Amino acid sequence: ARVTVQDAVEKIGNRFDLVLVAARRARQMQVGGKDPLVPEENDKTTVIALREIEEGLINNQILDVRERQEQQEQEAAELQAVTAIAEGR
Amino acid sequence: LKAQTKTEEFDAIKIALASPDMIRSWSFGEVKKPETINYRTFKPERDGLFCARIFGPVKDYECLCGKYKRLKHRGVICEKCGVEVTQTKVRRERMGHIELASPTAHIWFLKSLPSRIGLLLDMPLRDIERVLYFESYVVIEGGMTNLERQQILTEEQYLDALEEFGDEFDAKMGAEAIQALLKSMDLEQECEQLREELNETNSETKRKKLTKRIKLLEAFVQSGNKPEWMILTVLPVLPPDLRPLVPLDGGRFATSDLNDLYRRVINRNNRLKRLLDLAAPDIIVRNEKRMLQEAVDALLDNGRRGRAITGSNKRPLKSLADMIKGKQGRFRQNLLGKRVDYSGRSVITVGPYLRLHQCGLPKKMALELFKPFIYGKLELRGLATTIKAAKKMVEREEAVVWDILDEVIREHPVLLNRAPTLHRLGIQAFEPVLIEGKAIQLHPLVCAAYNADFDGDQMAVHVPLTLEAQLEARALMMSTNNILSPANGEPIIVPSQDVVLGLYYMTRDCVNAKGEGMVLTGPKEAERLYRSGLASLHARVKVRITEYEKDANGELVAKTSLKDTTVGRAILWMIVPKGLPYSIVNQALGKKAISKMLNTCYRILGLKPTVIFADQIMYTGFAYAARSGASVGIDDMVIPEKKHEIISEAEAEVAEIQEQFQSGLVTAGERYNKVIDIWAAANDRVSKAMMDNLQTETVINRDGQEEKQVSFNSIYMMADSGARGSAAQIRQLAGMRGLMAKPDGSIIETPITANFREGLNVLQYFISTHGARKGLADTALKTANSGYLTRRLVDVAQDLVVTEDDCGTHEGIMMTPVIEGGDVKEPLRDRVLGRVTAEDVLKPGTADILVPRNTLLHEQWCDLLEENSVDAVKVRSVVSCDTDFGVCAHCYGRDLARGHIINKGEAIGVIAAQSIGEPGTQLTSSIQVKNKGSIKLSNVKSVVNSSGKLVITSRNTELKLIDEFGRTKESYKVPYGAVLAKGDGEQVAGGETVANWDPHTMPVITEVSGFVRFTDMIDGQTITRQTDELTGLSSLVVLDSAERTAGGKDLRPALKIVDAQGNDVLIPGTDMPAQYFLPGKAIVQLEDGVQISSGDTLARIPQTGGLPRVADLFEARRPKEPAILAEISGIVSFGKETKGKRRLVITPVDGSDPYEEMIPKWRQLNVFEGERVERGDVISDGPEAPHDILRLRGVHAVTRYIVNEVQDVYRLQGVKINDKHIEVIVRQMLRKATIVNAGSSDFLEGEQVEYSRVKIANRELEANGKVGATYSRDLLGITKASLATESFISAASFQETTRVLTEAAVAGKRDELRGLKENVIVGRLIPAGTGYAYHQDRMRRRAAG
Amino acid sequence: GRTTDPVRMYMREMGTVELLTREGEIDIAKRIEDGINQVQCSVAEYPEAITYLLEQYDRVEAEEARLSDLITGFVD
Amino acid sequence: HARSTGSYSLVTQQPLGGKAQFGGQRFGEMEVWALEAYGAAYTLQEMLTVKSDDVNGRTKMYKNIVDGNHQMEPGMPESFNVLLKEIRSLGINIELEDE
Amino acid sequence: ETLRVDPTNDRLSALVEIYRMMRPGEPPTREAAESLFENLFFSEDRYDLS
Amino acid sequence: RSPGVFFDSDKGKTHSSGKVLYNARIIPYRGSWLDFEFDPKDNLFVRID
Amino acid sequence: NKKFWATVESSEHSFEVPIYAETLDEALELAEWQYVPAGFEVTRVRPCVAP
Ligand SMILES: [Mg+2]
Ligand SMILES: [Zn+2]
Ligand SMILES: [Zn+2]
Repeated sequence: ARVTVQDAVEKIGNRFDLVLVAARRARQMQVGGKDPLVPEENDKTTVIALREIEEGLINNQILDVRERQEQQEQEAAELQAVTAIAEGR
Repeated sequence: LKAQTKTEEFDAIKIALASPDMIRSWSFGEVKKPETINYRTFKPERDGLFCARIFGPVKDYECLCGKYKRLKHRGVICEKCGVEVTQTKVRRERMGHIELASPTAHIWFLKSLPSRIGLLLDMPLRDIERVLYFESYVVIEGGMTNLERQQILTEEQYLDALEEFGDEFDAKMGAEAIQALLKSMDLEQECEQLREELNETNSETKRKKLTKRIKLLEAFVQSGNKPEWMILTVLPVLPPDLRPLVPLDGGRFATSDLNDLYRRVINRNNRLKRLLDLAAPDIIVRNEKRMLQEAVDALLDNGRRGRAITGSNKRPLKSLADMIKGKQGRFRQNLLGKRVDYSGRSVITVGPYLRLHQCGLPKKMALELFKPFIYGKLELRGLATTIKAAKKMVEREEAVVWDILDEVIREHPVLLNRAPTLHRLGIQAFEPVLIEGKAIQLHPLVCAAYNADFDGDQMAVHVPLTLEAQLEARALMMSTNNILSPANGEPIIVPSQDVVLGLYYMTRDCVNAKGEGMVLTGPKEAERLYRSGLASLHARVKVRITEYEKDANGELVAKTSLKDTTVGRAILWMIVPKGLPYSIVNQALGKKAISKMLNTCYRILGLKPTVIFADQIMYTGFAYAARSGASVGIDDMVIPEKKHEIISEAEAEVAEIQEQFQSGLVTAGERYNKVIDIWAAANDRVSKAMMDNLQTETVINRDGQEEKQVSFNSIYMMADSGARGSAAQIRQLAGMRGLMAKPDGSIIETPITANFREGLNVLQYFISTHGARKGLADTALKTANSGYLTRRLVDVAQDLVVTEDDCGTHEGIMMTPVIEGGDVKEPLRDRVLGRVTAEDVLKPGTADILVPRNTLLHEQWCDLLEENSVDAVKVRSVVSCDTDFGVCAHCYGRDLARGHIINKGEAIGVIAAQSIGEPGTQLTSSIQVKNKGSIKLSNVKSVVNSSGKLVITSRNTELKLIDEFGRTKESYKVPYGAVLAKGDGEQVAGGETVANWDPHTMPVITEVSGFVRFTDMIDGQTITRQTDELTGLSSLVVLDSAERTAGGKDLRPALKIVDAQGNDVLIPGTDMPAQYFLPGKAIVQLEDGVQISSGDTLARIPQTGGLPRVADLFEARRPKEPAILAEISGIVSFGKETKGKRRLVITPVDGSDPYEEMIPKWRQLNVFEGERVERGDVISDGPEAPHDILRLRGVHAVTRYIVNEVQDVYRLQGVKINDKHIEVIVRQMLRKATIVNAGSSDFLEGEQVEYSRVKIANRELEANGKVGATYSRDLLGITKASLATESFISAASFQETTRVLTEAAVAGKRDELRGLKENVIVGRLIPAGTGYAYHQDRMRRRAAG
Repeated sequence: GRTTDPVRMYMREMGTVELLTREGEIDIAKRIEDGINQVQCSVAEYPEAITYLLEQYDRVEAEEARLSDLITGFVD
Repeated sequence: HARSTGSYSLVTQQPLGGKAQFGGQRFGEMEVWALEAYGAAYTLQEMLTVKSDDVNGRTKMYKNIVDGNHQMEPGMPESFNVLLKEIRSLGINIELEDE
Repeated sequence: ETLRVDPTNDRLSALVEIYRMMRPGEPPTREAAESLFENLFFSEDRYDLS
Repeated sequence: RSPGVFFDSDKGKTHSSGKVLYNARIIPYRGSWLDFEFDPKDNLFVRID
Repeated sequence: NKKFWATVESSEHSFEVPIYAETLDEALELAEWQYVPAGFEVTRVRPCVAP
């Protein structure tokens, strides 16, 4: 149970962006996209995301870089498939 | 890319007038019959108010007759009875129409205050209604004949006119007429003509009313509305499911009144069509048309007409207007309230075992609340086959589901709320702890914010469904994250009653007890000594302690010493973490100091240490309070021994004054005042007695015979600590209680000579009753008043939210201590604290910048400022902020439940209003220096008199006490003509008299010396001859011009200063001589020829509060007897006398065109007819109107007036509200301004200072080099300022719904949201907080690539 | 003046007409007779008016329509 | 008292107790102002949309709730929609624009 | 001074101005203005102080 | 309020003048109310109900 | 043709109202002739400064 989000508000400021980003991550987990960055103490995706913020390994910048990388991770596999669609000519 | 076709996200609702074709659009069929259902088979009769063919199938995916019942056949229209088979939900959607025989006026555009149909054609309503009822004809397109266009005629007149002109002259009557008018009207041509007209004749009463109309015309044009549409051709019918016929038990039905209305309209319409086909006589077709108009009106809005009643029911049927407007004041379903799933409530209990971050949640409750989640987890792990089976599991409550629930409860917070929600703390988030029983356990420390007594108050619970709601609750609404009142930096988590009594009983010390005098190493064994019973909790014992200080940069120091403290304090220290010095627990620890402990802990150690600290403080508080065995007995309340004596002596006083009045020595009222005075005096005596006999009276011994200290009496410990009770209440317990006033409000001279511990007899109780019921009524009502105030406040602010990070303006207000009269009523520190600087502050010696530019002033910086002598600081405020349509972060401040600078996007208006409104429930001869210091005379002109003293010749004069530190201590106002023993730059001692004057007199004192001459003073006219009877020294009394005889009324009397030669001694340093005229009623002192000196009198002239105060302030209400201020700087004279209102002519020394006003001189004047006065000077006395301050003095002047006054209301009651919030209310309050000079926008208009400023600042560069315009800032009351909102959907909430809807409709307004209320209505993410990002990105994508 | 309620509007608007004198009833009814029967004579002077009646009665005896639709009674 | 998902009202779709299963607690204007002040946007949205007035929102929520996915697909509250129809029933044309 | 503000003259005129008060806008009649005023405070049926 | 005649004052707030007023009201157990009232010009006025 | 503010008093409070005239005395008389029949005691008439 994360009692105070203070240490989390420290890393990423504004405290609203905190809730937004940490939500984004918490769903990056709960929807099964990925797995935690730190031991899950039985903490739910909410608190897991928060802890991830405290450790400074998760924020808007980091998440965006990760995701934008994953877009190419998929473009690589699809490189052959979508290119074979040239029939549009 | 292609724009779009069909449903997607949406923004920007538009509203406008409807067209017959546009109406025929939403209509999927015309209802031709009043019938509803078949009366036997309840199926809908086709082509009726309820129809499947036009609207929708009765049951889902099933055609009426039943040819296609299968979910397969969907987009198929049935052959038999065309009904396409689709969800019955579309019966809530599809609309229909009715084709009206004769045209009909839309009542919303007829009887609205700005009658729209009327002012569009500039036709009076009385006339248009006369035309509609067929009372008279009306011309249209008169052509060149005999007659105007809008002109009206009568029967014989229309006839005669027709006989004279067959064609080329046209006239109609009825609705068709008005339609013809509106249709024929040419907007553009009328515009041209209006322009030429505006230009030809120049008049104020002409061109103003002209331009005002041309504006409305062209606006109506640009709107897209065609005037014809004001007249109804086609009438749309509301979907059936929105006015259902639905069944009921007992076979009975129920239906909306709209069905009765629609039925009437349809029936009458049909009857009209028939009567047309039957070629009925005129009288009949007219009567019918009239009736139809009446019906259509009753349908749209009932009550602008004869108020139709529903079938076999007296109550008037609810029309469509009422369907919109709703009721219970002003809300439509999205404000007043809404029912919400996943929620509950129950009575609340204590739960001292709780941690501040949690609450006991009843087992059954948590089961029912999380039921959906429980299902999910249950069949997620596989304990349940299917969802059905899971339901059956928890329905049975199988033993496993408890643990399954303990899973979902862990990190999932819940929201708790109480009935009177005032400030955001009224709803907080906690962590659920499963508890047996039906009661909710609430952490005691939070009991303060909720204002929840345990007397049976109930608390509602809500479940944060979506993930975002969970994180929102845990990072914002989380209880542990708000420890600080958003109104003021002070902690709201402060220990309440039991706990503070405990810590009090510990930190207390007695004289001689166990272990007294001994010595022990650590508190660790100091606890052992007490627990063993070998040492008493309170005794003075020197003991070693290791206290830490974080003084090293980011680093905790350590030390130790033998401290003189008590066993109790020593034990208490075990809780206090780290950096806090031991000096914090060495005191008596009252409810005040115990708070400052927590505060300092927060501002030093951070959040977490403060939280855990607080939890601990609560636990130890309750524990030791219990161990203390504090109780309340009947003997614990001690009545003074001297009481009866005091009572008897005062009782002798009353009989003395009684004998006096008996002998007529004193008048009835004089006597009454005397008796009440002496009785009140007695009350004070007994009170100040009982408090003494209660307070220190405990007398004890240590090693000697007698040494006396503070009392250990229970009720006293309670009142002293701040646990509960106060000296004022205890006063009612022990000493006699008050005097009571009869309902009239006059105080009775027979007080209550008995107290609660004694018996109150019949009388005393009865007399107390009135005050009691008065009290209950008063508070119960002031609750509602507080609510209303808060509402007006949130309406005026709302959409105001932090937008820009830093606006970057050097503008701000100057923050100084309040210095009220004798001593400081509020320090400089609390004022500047938590705010930012406008610019670099300097030490008394300069070249040194203490605090640079703009930096948040936090505890350290405030301390640094306190180190030096700084007496004031320029602070950036929301009111001075350059940011348009919002407030920049740097300007606002820090304050919040956190100590950091304000976050970008938090809504400041809301919190401001809530903060101002929460405390709202609780509400209702010569100057002698106090401290030691120096003298400062601010804004004064004086002269040295013949006595060697100093006399003041100026009206506005201040006296400041400047101590050896250079900062200000005291401030006073010194009346004109006052003698001083000191002067500017001198030194005084404590209690040395500086200023001296006569309050009953307004001296004429001269600034020079010479002989007194009489110029234009004649007896019988200007002066009256009278001699003193008590002495025999005579003076010629001046006669006022409201009295004087024929010739001498026009002549002003004067005492002119001359010299020995017979010349004229002038005013020092000027071309102007010295002549000081005399006023009315002013009795002269010295006669003609007598010699005088400086500082000598030429003559002598004779002579609310509470919550509604706050309301009257924020509303900018002009008081009853406002003091009038000089309009323009200059020397002012009198004349013309006219009609009881004396003229005042201000003569400018600089310029000319001296301005004259008519002031009712029955009021006493503060000015001098022979003296110059700066602009905004007192020409009289009494409360001053805010409008005046703004107009004359300045924007910052009035912005200071408001805040200072309302703060003067709250601070008198012990309420802490940071100036910030009030300053935001002010910023909104003055938002609009009026233009003076032209060059871009309209002349006399009311446009926003923000809109203006953005426009002129846009025009100061580019555009025209500068074509920019001048304005004047305006002061509008909060209720008036709330009236202006760009969003109409917002306006439909609080304002009158009808009007707003119409007024916006004609102009074709486009509501873009962008605000809070307007968004809440449509159920979209709030354009603030967590959603400010969303609305930002959306706003940016909008109106761009 | 108009008290706005249509009841009084109609009530007064109708009260402007005088009661029919017992002679006037017969006079007006007479005018009616003159008019109607005039349009009837106007019908009878139309050839196609007669021809149509014939062409329809042909369909009546042909069982292509009933008499009740083409007439009710003769003068009788 | 407590409730998760109960019966609703026919006229306006809103939580209402049929079985003496108590309809949801009332969320008033002040109770809204609290969430405003806090700046909890989604809490508010779901409060007046998916948990109450949204006829699709409620069920589309419940499904995600059991599926272990905490989210909301809010849509438009039936109150405002009803108001749209009520206003447009008059001679007033009120449309939603853009995209 | 009350008389100087009085629009009426005789009993009939007063009864009319009264009937056009209690039931304004409909044409006043003698039997009407009489019946009304008599039926208000003087009627054993429609009135009583007990 | 028991049926009968009632003599009230209604001073202060009315008209802001301070000349006050005096009103009488005859309230029966049943039927219309008979009101008599003054005004600033000391003109005696009457109203039913 | 000019404009002057006219302060009118009352029971619970007082308030200012625009009065259009030419002469200050004409403004006074128009203010009387307007408000006096209503019973609003006329305090002061100030010419609008218009800088
Ligand atoms: Mg209570
Ligand atoms: Zn069918
Ligand atoms: Zn700013």
